[PDB]
Formats: sequence, structure tokens, C-alpha cells
Amino acid sequence: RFRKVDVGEYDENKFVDAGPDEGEVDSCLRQGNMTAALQAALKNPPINTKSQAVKDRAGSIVLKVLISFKANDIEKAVQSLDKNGVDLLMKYIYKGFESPSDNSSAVLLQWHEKALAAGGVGSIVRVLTARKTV
Amino acid sequence: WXAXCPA
Amino acid sequence: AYHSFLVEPISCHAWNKDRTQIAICPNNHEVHIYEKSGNKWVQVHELKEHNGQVTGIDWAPDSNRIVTCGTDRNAYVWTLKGRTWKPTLVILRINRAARCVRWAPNEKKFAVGSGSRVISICYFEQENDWWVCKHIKKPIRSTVLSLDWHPNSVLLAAGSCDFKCRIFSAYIKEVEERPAPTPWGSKMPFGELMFESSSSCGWVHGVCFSANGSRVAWVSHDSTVCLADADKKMAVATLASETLPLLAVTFITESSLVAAGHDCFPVLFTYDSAAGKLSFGGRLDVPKQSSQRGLTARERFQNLDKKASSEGSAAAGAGLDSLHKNSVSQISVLSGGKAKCSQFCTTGMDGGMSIWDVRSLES
Amino acid sequence: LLRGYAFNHSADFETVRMIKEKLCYVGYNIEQEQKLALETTVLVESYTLPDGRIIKVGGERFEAPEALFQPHLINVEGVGVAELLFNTIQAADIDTRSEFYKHIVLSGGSTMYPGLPSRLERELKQLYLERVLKGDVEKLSKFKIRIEDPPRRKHMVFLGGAVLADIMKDKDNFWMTRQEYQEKGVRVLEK
Amino acid sequence: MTATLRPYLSAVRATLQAALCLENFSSQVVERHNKPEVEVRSSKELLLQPVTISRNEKEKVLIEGSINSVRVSIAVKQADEIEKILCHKFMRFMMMRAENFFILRRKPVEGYDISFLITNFHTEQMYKHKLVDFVIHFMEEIDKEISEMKLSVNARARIVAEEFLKNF
Amino acid sequence: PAYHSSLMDPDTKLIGNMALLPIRSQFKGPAPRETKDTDIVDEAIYYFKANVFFKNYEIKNEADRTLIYITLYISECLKKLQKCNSKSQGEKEMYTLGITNFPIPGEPGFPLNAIYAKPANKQEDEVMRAYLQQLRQETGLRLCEKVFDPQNDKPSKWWTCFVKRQFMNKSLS
Amino acid sequence: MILLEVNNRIIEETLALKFENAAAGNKPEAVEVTFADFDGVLYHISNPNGDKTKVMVSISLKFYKELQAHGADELLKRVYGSYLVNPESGYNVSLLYDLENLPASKDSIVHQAGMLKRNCFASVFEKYFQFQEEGKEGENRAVIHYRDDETMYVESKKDRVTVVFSTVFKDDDDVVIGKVFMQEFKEGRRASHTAPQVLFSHREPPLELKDTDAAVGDNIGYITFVLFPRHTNASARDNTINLIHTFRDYLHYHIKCSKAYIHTRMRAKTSDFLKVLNRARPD
Amino acid sequence: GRLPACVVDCGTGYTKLGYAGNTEPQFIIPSCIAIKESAKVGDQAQRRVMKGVDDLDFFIGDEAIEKPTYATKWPIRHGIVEDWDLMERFMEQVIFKYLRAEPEDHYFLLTEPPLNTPENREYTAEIMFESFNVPGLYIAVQAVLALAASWTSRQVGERTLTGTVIDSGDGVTHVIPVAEGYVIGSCIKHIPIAGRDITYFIQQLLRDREVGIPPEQSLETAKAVKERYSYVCPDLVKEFNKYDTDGSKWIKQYTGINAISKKEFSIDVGYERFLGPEIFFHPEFANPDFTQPISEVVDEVIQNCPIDVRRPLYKNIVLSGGSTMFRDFGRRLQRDLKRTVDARLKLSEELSGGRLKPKPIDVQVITHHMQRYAVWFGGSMLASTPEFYQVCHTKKDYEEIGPSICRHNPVFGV
Ligand SMILES: Nc1ncnc2c1ncn2[C@@H]1O[C@H](COP(=O)(O)OP(=O)(O)O)[C@@H](O)[C@H]1O
Ligand SMILES: [Mg+2]
Repeated sequence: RFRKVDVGEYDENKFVDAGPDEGEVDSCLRQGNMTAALQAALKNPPINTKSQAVKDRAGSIVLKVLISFKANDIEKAVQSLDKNGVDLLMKYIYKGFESPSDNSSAVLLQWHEKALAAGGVGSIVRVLTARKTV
Repeated sequence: WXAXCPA
Repeated sequence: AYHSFLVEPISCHAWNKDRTQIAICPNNHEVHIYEKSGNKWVQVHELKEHNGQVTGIDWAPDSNRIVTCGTDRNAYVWTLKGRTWKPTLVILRINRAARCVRWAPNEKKFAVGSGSRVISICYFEQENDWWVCKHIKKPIRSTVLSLDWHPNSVLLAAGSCDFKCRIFSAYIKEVEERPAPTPWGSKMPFGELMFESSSSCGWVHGVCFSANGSRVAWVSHDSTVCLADADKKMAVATLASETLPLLAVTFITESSLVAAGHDCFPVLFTYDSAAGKLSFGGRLDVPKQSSQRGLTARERFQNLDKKASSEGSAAAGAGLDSLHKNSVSQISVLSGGKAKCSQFCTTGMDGGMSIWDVRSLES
Repeated sequence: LLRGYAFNHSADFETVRMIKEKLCYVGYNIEQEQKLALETTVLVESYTLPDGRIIKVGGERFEAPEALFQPHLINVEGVGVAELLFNTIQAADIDTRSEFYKHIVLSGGSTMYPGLPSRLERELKQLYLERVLKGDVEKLSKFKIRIEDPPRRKHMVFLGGAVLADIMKDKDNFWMTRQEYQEKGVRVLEK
Repeated sequence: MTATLRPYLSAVRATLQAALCLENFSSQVVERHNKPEVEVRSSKELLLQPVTISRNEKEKVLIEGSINSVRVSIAVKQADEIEKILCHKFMRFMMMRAENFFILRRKPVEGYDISFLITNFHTEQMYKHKLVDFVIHFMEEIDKEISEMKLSVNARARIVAEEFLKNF
Repeated sequence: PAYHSSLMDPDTKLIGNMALLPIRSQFKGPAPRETKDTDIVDEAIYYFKANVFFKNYEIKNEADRTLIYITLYISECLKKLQKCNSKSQGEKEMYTLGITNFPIPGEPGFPLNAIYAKPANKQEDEVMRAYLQQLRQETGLRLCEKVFDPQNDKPSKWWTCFVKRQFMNKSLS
Repeated sequence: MILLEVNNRIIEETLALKFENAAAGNKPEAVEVTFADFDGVLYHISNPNGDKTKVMVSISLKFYKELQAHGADELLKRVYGSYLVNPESGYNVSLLYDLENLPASKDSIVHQAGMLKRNCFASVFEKYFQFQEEGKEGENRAVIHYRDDETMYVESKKDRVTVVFSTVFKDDDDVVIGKVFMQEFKEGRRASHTAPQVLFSHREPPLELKDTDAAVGDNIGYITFVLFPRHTNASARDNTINLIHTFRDYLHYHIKCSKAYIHTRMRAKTSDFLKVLNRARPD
Repeated sequence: GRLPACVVDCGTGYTKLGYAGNTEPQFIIPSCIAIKESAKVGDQAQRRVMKGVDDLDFFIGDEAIEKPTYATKWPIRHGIVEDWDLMERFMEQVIFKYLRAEPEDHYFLLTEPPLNTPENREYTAEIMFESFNVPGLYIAVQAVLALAASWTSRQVGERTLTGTVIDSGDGVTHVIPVAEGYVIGSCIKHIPIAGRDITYFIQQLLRDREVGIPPEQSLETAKAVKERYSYVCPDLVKEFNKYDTDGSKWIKQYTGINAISKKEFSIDVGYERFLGPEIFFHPEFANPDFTQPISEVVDEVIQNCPIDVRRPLYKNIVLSGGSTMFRDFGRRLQRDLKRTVDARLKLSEELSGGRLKPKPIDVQVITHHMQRYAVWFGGSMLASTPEFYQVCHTKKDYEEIGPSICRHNPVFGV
């Protein structure tokens, strides 16, 4: 009855180591300016915040904004953005991607394809190696 | 024992 | 200028002053030395007393000494005595591992990027006929993968895997003198943290210094390149792209920059004067490669038994030299120092070696 | 043999020496390593025999050193190297326990197995936690151990003998001189 | 597969290619070793966040990351009980002869279908794009294999029935 | 291995490495005459029916080399005698086989040459030559008297069945 | 084996071993063995007492009570002669061989004893067929549920006879496989000319079984075989009886055979998968 | 009226078969299995893939020898098995045709050699639980079954658990001691030579020492070993010269019958009358790797266990197994063991003087019936014990944990 217990209670640091809004996005959606809706969705990211509320809010809002798009202006929407904006986008799509049901697959796949066409594999590398809980 | 010696 | 020295990978490489001798780790418990022969390479010596795996080698331009820094928590300083090589035991006080090593411009001390959360610096002593070792452990919190040195030999940059790329200040008064004034800081005593990374930008796999000692650049696993310009008020420049992670760092002149990694071919960068921004340069090595094959009537039937008969060795990477040049391990320099670098060499995990040029392209 | 290879006891005993030297290694936690072995096959490795024959060894290379900490595997009523060390230290006085724990050496060529120091220190810490503090981890943090593992662990006795003879050669009152042998009521000259 | 599976395959292939990069890292926690880090789960320093590529509830994939190895777990699209049984048996028979693969695991992750494994020891002695191509090809061909097995069992049942009924 | 040599007193001399154990023979050679019927050849013939089966042989004493050589030559004798027709023909074949030039120990063409020694001086060379010739002739004379039988005047299958069971897997050839 | 046999070869083998040495003097060869066969019935061979000159064979039929109520006087003299005696073990038919009397035949008697289970089972089906053949008023339908939890029902009216099967599968793994197996049973008819109609029903039990307390539930299928004199006369009676009795074990064995077949196919495909994988290793 | 379980002793040679609670294994058949394979060339990407119902078109047992159009292919080879599909086919064929037992309402006990790897046991248990759906399963080494069967030799009422068993086999004969029910795990050795390679040597010698036999009917000719045709020999060379001297009365003759043309063929019997059985104590003849006798192996294994158990173990050595049927085997083994143990005792006494005289160690070999089969009765008693119904692994254990429940081994532990 010895080694059973962990001895891993060490001291060496095991790498011990601004949310989005809704009214503006709704106004952009009803007005029809989808580009403004997406821009507002990506704005004020939860880069520094420890609470599931803001995380789920951001995921839901970005998912809803993405779903409403059609498969004609997606290229225009992606183009009118900066590289850091593209990376933040791709991170948001990956975050909301786990969300199953409600047929939230095809649009995300098209968005990922466009991001690869523009962002490239560097976006994949950045999203994979970002300890930053975004 | 508990302290000193085994028993 | 591709060449092959072994089918299996190679860990590290080291070269002599005249670029006539080569050091290749065979990925086994030994290290081999290759020498030039006209326009050909051939083995000359065979050094082996290490029971572990070698992961770090370096060469002294003048002392002609070679250090094997690898596993087994040990390190041997090879020296030449006539026409044979003999070891020289060193003590480092390590418990986990050691990967990378590097000597100094003046050949008075060497450092080891140990995997035991510690960085060790050693110097020669004639009293006990040994190699004493000091330790730096204050700010370090994880493994160190890359070490580079500064002309004066007092400043050391030890890349790690904790988002940081930090300069240190090591000064052993026994074999060191007061350095001249430097813009960075005050050249404080050994075992202290000078400065840290401005923020979190991926891990670190390499570091490079400058002759003027005013600019430091490093790469990261997050497909990013950094350039810490200390001449200004610690101006920091950044750049990124879609390329796969880089695993090396080096530059030609005060503005140029070179790097390579999993992209399978060199990538060139540059730094502006006042704009504080970098740029990109594509395939400075050459335009592209070529592919070829043959009938091989024997092979046409041999492959069908195991693989598909129609199968072959052709791959999408043949056109852009991305077929056999599997990844890049590190980089080196050929002529002079980090001022003009008329030629640059790179190591490959494929088990081979290759050379390039910077002027033969002639823009 | 289980794997299905037939071996003798004449020369292959020396043959397995190199294979044990290269491939054999000891573990940190038995459970994790066993789960890794049964869930993965990356730890498989081989060695080129003198006759060119090739053999596969991926699981047997790990459990052989475990006999050191579990003598039960080879029909011995042992208690374990780490447990034996803890018992021996405890049976002593008190003022010496801390000094013994602080300074400890791993001598002998059979201790060159990769990972033995980690297993030993972890076991000793577990013994200290369970048999003294009854699981109180908070007081366990300050306990310190520094295993002495010189790089020249293949040969250290020869070094000691050389250094001894360096200073214990001039004076003749150290050895069993030839003259004393010719007499009776002899032997046990020193101790 | 242009309108049904092509985008999914492209996305997963890109993710694998990005996460297929690996390097040798001397053990940082246990004396001197180079064992895979993903399985051990010792230090969070090296681990990378998991990723998933999926389009339906019952089908899924997982992509891990680390210096030493990258682990991928798949979940097949099984609808009927016969599909589940056939997939389980086929994967078990694949396990029983996984030694020659040098890539595959020995038991699937809990709650998921078969999973693979990669390491720096399997990246140089074996090619790089070929492994991802094979994983992809398996992902496509699983449905073909299961449908073929289903029609084979149906034909067997038909033939046995026909053979028995003739006597009457 | 288990059935090694016997009848070797320390007084026995040697020629480089081999033991010059006396053999009783009506022929001439650098060997003496022993009244007792027992000798090296008798024991070799007695134990040949079993030594072939074993796959090892530890040379406990120097006579082990003599036993090895005699059995090795007997293998070739049996191989050549299997095609015999008449006792006179068999004796003729054995005689012409004895007066030959086979690989002498210490020279190429000889199996297990490592175990045996390499003579240096001249005289020992012809001493060994004569000793080996005498041994071969005695072995030939000894085989012909038991290999054949009073009936069928042919080599008994029981004695030629071991033709393919080459000692130590190889023969002189 | 494709058609499961009806002759238990255990009794054949043991009786052959006993009789081949029978003409060897006072050779008792005391025997006491217990066996088991399909339908969850236990056999038993054991001498009645210390006298080893007589060997006895017995049965442990589950539905024995129905057989006793019906009366099998036909079976007591047609197939089995004077070598049948009252039950001893559990009130179930048991026979014995009189070794003191000369046994003339060797193969015929062994074959007759080999089919004991079916020989006793036929006492009801053959009698119902006789009832409908003889013109006697249609005998009351009967239900015969054997050891298995499932049930068997038969109706013997004029101009035809009927039989219905109830199926129960225990393990969840084999339920769907058996459902698929029996789905195509009701349709395969392109290779049979003089064969009865076949149908499958699981959701709606047949109207015949509503009153009868037969196998009723949810996960239970039904199979009915329509009977006509063209395949139920004195010539094609034994074959039909053997086929119907050996129906259950036939389904079971062929299910396992299909499982082995699919195992072999997947094992074959693994080789192709490995061949495809091998493209990654270098030359 | 509970149904009896099923007892099976699978192996490389003649597979024993029958039910529990019985005094005689009813069915004893070889492992020969037929198959409708022929000459395809694509045999490594479709081994068989028999179209339609031809997959099951194969016989089994003694009836499978006399089918001259298929292939007789033994699945087992000294415990280890290359392809187990044939094993599954044989198992289904036996259970249905011969045993006629429903797996879902019966308990099966299986026996494997001690050297069987964990993987084979795990996967066979998985196959059983998946296909046959047997409610319970249990696998154990055959040594204890032999020890239990050995009680019938004499004084059954006198409980005697200690002893040791050296069992034979078609391709393996093992040594396993028992110390009052508990065996020693590390004191077990596996012998590769067995009762098959002996016949290989017999036929190899015969094919040159004699002529007058057809290539096909070789093994039937080589089976003079199973007859009275082999006696063991305290000395080798003595009998060699005895035969080479007289060679008239000691020689026997064979009068076998051809199985094709019904033409009588005869051959004499020579040195093989003893050499074969003598190979057991001189395995070096056949296997060059294992140049190690048996009796000394027995003493060594008995000398690697605690002191208190060494004494009773030598007193109980069981003669069980087909290859042990050779006459005078027990005498040779007993004499050799007595000689070596007495020599060891004398050496131990020489170093330390004393006028005492220790009571001599007693070594006795027991000869009895049941030698051909000593595993079946053990399995019968295994089944008859109610505790078997409780120790047997259950379905739910295999349901989610996996087939690892059957991985328990007597020479493993962490
Ligand atoms: N009376 C006998 N004489 C000589 N050999 C026998 C005799 N009986 C069996 N054998 C040999 O023993 C072998 C069978 O032993 P057995 O252990 O029952 O096979 P298995 O290992 O499959 O249980 C046979 O190959 C046979 O050659
Ligand atoms: Mg056996």
C-alpha cells in the first residue's frame, strides 16, 4: 500500500502559468449588413477572462452569425479582414465547431476551407499552439 | 513503537 | 549541393576552421568525423566511449577541441594529442538530460542547455585537472533548447519552451574581465535574470546575435519570427505567415535574416531600419527541384507483392524539393562571421547534408 | 523463452548481456508503463545477433529490472531495495537518519540502469509519507534527497584503492607483511 | 465525395499535416528517456489542446498534439446494431495483427472508435505524407468495407435458407 | 561429449599435440606393439556407433583428438566401402585409401584445424605422417573384418546406414 | 455438417465399442455415463444394479407430461419392441438391452436407438397427421413448449395441417443477426418446387395463437409452415419431421458459421489494408 | 437436474473429449482438420475466401484422414498456433456434431500449455464469449488435473497434495511441482523435445536403414514406437554391441499392410527399439539447442524451492502422459535421481565431518493406469466442484473490462 499514492505533489512550476456584445450584432443582422455583424462578433474577444458565461456567449453569437450567411459572399467577408482578424476568426470557428446538432457543420466547413485558402497552415499551427484559453 | 524503536 | 552521409538521421553537426572536417552523429552511441578528399568526403576517425545518445557537438576554431554534450548527464571535452583523440571528463551535476552545447568566441568557457531546468557554465582549471561547473536556475522554469553567445562572451541567450527568450549575464571573475559598456544593461554578476520576453509568442528553438550586439532574433513553434532591437527603446518587431514552424535562426548582415525548419527548404526574412517591421523572402535557395523515375521491370513486380504494382516513389514534394529533404535540423555559417556569410549550410533530419550560396542567386 | 526462443546456458548467457545493456530499462510507475505497453507498441526494439538473427523484445525489456524492487518475481522473500533502505535507516538512532538521507550513493555497475534513481527516490518519499506522516503531504515538501551518482559509476572502487595507496604506501605499518605469515597464532591482523 | 465528404477530409488532412510535426525531446521528468509524452500525460508544458473535426452527432474525430507524438482518434458513422457489431469485430481483427503496422495502437480510446499514433521514431524510418494518406484512405474505405460485409452476411443467410428449403 | 576417450595414462608421449598412443599392427611404423587387443582403434570402433549421434565433443584429454581423427577417417572409409563387392576388393580399396595424401593437421583442407597444433620442425612432420598412415592402415584392416559378413558378401546395411551422418556435420572431403 | 444430424454419434460410438468386444466371454465392462444434447435434455446410461449384463438408456424430456397424457402406445411396439421398460430415472422413457439374449442385428438396432429423441417426439406429429388422414374428427389443437422458453403450436384440420414456430434470442448480439437470417427465410423459393409456403411475423402474432397461451411478447418472431399431403404422406414424413425438429439447432449453427465467414473475410481484408499501408516505408 | 458442464483438453496431439462427471473420455480424436483448399496462387491476400457454402465443406477427426482430395493441416504446433480460424472451425464442429452441447447453457473448461502467451488465451476467450456466448469459462494448467487423477493409484482417502508431475505431449513435455496445493511459479521449465520429433528421427533413420515402404504410408510405419517396439536401456553401447554381435534374436520384423494396393510389405526392426525413447535423457540427438538431460533438470527444479518442500517432493513423481508409456522409464529416472542426490549429500557431509549418518533421501516412482490421459478426470472433478461455478469468469466481466479476465497466469504478478 505504498506507491499507490501519487508522489507528484511537487513544487517545480508545472507551468503554473472585454467580452462581446449582442445588441450591435442584432442591429447588424436586422439591417442586413452581414459584414458589420461578423466584425462586431469578432470584436472584444474574451482574451483575458475566466468565466464560462462569456465563453459560451461568444461561441453562440459567432455560430449564429456564421450560420445566417450564404455561400456566395463568404469569400468577400473573409477578404475584408486582416491576418490577425483571420486568425481570431479561425479560432472562433474551431471553438464553436464542437457545438453539435442544429446542422452547424457545412457552413463551418466552408469557412475553414476559405480560411485555409487565405490564412494557410500557419493558422492551424497558431490555434494548435496557443495555451491561451480563447 | 510509534517513535523510537519499530513496534 | 546536396549530399548524403547516412540513411539514418543525424542529431548535430560541427565543422572546423578551414571547413575541411565534418562531425556527424550517427544517431547511435558514438560520433564520427568526416574529412575532405579532393571533391569527396571519407571517414577518418571513430570516437566512442559514451554509452548514451549524443545530442550536442561544437568545435573550437583555434583550440581544435570538440565537446560531446548529450545523455548520461555527462560531457567530455575532446582534445588532439599528436594524431589521436582523447577524452577529458567533466562534471555538470545534472539529473535528467542535456541536449545543446556551445563554446565561446574567445575559447575560455562553454555552456550546456541541460534538460534539468538548469543552465551550466564551465571553465578550465589547472589545479584539480578538472572542469568546474556553475549553475543558473533562478528564472528558468522548463527545458532550454537553444543557446547563443555574444562577442564579449558575457551575454548569453537561452531559448526555452516557456514562451520566453531571455538574455543572461554570466561573469566568472576567475577567467573573465570587466566587459566594455553595453547598451543592454550593466553586465551584472553570474546567476541573474536580465530581461524576459515582452509577451507570449510560442516556444523557442533557436537564437542569433549580431556583431554590433544590438539585435537579437529567434523563432517559435507558432510560425512566428521575432527581432529584439535593443538599440532603440527595446523596440520589438514581429512577423508571421502560413509557413510551418521554423526550427533554426541565423542572419547574414545587420538587416538580413535566414531560417529553416519543417518547410523543407530555406526561408529568408529581413528587418527594416526605422519602420520596426520585417518582411518575407521566398525560396532564396533556388527556384525549384525536379523529379525522375525508371521502368525497373524487377521493381514493377516486387512492389505489387507488398504495395500496389502501379505505386511508385513519386510524391508531390518532388517538384519543390519537398520529397526527400525531410525537415531541417539547424543552420551554420561558412565564411567569416555573421557579417557577409557568402555561403550557408544546413543540417537535415534525413541523415544527409547540403550547401547553398547567397550570391550565386544574383537576385 | 516464453516469446518462443530456445536458449542454452553455455554462451548465450553472455549473448544476452549486450541486449540487456542496450534495451533493458527500468520504469518510474509500474501501472503507467504497463498500460502504455498494453495500449501501444512503440517501445518495441531489437538487436542484431552475431549470426544475423533478429528478435523482437518490447515488453520483457521493462519487467526484468522490476525484480530489484519486487524480489517476489524470482522466488525470494525480499522486501525491496528501497523498503530495505528505509527499514535500515529507521532501525538506527535518530540523529543519524537525516544525515544518512541527505547523503546517499548509488555504487556498482548494476545500478547503471536508466531510471533507477527516480524509482528509488519516489519509493523513499512514498515510504516517508505513508509510514511517518500518514499521508500528510503538506509537511512532506521540505524533505530533501540528493542521490550521489558519479559519472564514473562503472569503476569507483579502483579510484578509492589508488587514492588510498597514494598516501598509504610510505609507511610499512599497514599491510600483512610476508614475515608474519611464517608464525602461528596469526591472521586477523587488523580490522 | 465532392458534396458529401470532401471538405471534411480536406480539413482533417490539413489539421493532421500541421500537427504531424514532431521532434525528439529528452525526458524532462523521469531520469533519461525519450518515451512518448501524450500517453504519459506528465507535463502540461508540452501538451497541445485537443481538436475535433466532425459533422454529425455519432461520427467524430480527435486530434492531439505533443513534441514526441501526435494521437488521433476516430469515431465511425454506425447506425444499426449490425453496423456496430461488424465495426467492433473488424477493428478487433485489425488489433490482433497491429504489430506489422508500426503505427496503430493496441486498444481504442474509451468511448471512441479506433485511434492511431505517431512518433519521431516513425517519421524518418517511414515517409510522412504516406501515413496521412493511409489514414484518410481508411476513413473513406470503412463504409465500403462495412457495406460489403453486410451484403456478404445477407447472401450467406439467403444461401443457407435456399439450401434448407429445397429438402421440403 | 558424454562418451569421451579413455585409456590414456600420463606416461603417454605426444607429437606436438596428438598422443602417440601405441597401436598393435602387423604393419611397420613409429609405434610399438601392445600385447593386449585393446587400443585406440578398438575403442574408436566400439564407440563410433554412438559418437555420431551426439552433436558436441569436449576434448577432456589429448586422446580425444585421436578419437576425433579416427572416427572422421572411418566415416570416409564407410562411405567409400558402401559400394564394395568382394572382401578382397574391400581390402584393396581400404589399402589404397590408407596410402594416400590427406590434409595433415596444421595445414589447409583439415576441419577443426584450430584445435590441432601446427608442427614447426621438419622431423615431426614425417613422424606425424607415418603415425597417421599407420593409424589409417590399421583402421582399414579393422573395418574389413567386421563390416563384411560370412553371408551375402556385401557391406551390411547396418554399418553403411551412417554414411550420411557425417561427424560434426562435415567430413574430410 | 450442413443439415444437423439426428443420430447422436455418442451412443453409436459407445455401443460399437461395447459390441465389437461382446463375443469375448464374461465381459461386463461396467458403464455409467451422463450426456446432453440439443433441446436441453439430459441422457443417462447406467446399469440398473450390480448385474452388469444389462445396459439401460434413459431420457429426461422436459415436456414429458404431454407425451404421457397423449399416449404413445404406437411407439411401444413399432420401433421399440420388448426391450422397453417402465421409467426409472425421472418418470421418462428408458430402454435397456438384454445381452444374455443373442443380439442378431448390429447396425439396425444402434441406428434405431440413436434417434431416441426424435423417435419420441414424432409420437404427437405423426398421430396428428394420422388423425387428419384417417378422417377422424379433427383432434383438438395442442401446444408443445419444450425446454426453451419459446413455444410450438400445431393445428390439424381437414384438407391440410399447420405448424407455427416461436423464436426467442437471448444475447443482444445475436438478436439482429437472427432477425436478418429469418427475414429471407420467408422469401427464398426460387430453388424449390414441391415445398411449403413460408412467412415471417413478429409484430402481429397470428390469430391462431390469441386464445392459446403460447409464446407471447415483444421481441419474439413467428414462423409458420403450411402442410399438404404432397409432402406429408407416408413417404416424405420422416424427412419433414427431421427437418422441423432440427430447425432450431440448424439456425443456430448456421448463424455461427456466418459469423466465422465474416471473421474470415475481415481477416482477408486486413491484408489489403496492410498492403496499402506499406507504401509509406522506404525502398 | 442441473446440466453437467463440458470438459475439453485441447492440444497439439490427440484431442481428448467428453463430458464431466464421467469415468471415461468418450471421444479421443486427432487434431486433423480438412479444408477445400487446392492450388490457388493468390494465397497471401485471400487465404481461402470460399465462395458460397464451400467454407464449411470440410470434415474432421479420424474420418478426415481418409479424404484424399483436401488438405490434412494440423492447426496446433507444440502449443503455439499460427492461424486460429481452423481452431474455431474444429471447435464448432466438435461442439455441434460430437458433443451436441449448446454453449449458451453450458460451462466450458479449456487447457493450454503453461508457455502459452497471454495474447492467445485472451483472444480465444474473446472468440468464445463473442461467438459461442458461453456463460462461464475457466482455463488452468494441466499439471493439477494430473495430480488429482494420480490419487486413484492407491489410497484415495489418504489426502496427498504434494508431489510433482512431468507430463508428456505431442510437442511439449513440461515439469511442474506441487507443494500442498500451491505450485511454484519460477520453478517451471519448458522442454521443446516431445513425442513427435522422436518419430521424426525414427522415420529419418528408417528411410536409409531400410527400404520396402511407400512415401505416403510412412507415419503408420513409424508408429512401431507406440507398439511394444521400444524399451529403454540403462546402457547404450552395451546393447549396441549386443545387437552387432548376435543381431539374430534381438531383431524384430514388421508386417504392415499397404493402404493403396493392398500389398503386404515388411521390414526388420533395428537400433530404433531403444534410441528413440532414450532421446528423452539425451535430447541433444534431435534438438541441438537444448543439450540438457531430464533427470538433472528434475533435481535442479526441485532444488530451487524452499527447504521444507524439497523432501516430500522427491517422494511423489507421477507417471502420467503418452510419451511416458515407455517401459523402464521410471527405473532409469529413479536410479539417476537417487545417484545424484546421494552424491550431493555425500559431498555436503564431506566438508563438515561427523560420526552421524543422515537418513537416506527416498525417491520413488509410481506406475499406474491413467497414463495416456490424466487431464480429463481432473477436468471432470473441476466441473463437479460447486466452487467452479463461482470462480468461473462471468459474461459481464468480459462485457466491458474485456477478455483480460482470462489473462491470469501462474508465473506472473506485479
Ligand atoms: N503407448 C504409447 N507408446 C508410445 N508413444 C505413445 C503412446 N501413447 C501415446 N504415445 C505418444 O504420446 C503422444 C500423445 O501424447 P498426448 O499428451 O495425449 O498428446 P497431447 O499433447 O495433444 O495431449 C502421441 O504423439 C504418441 O506418439
Ligand atoms: Mg499434451
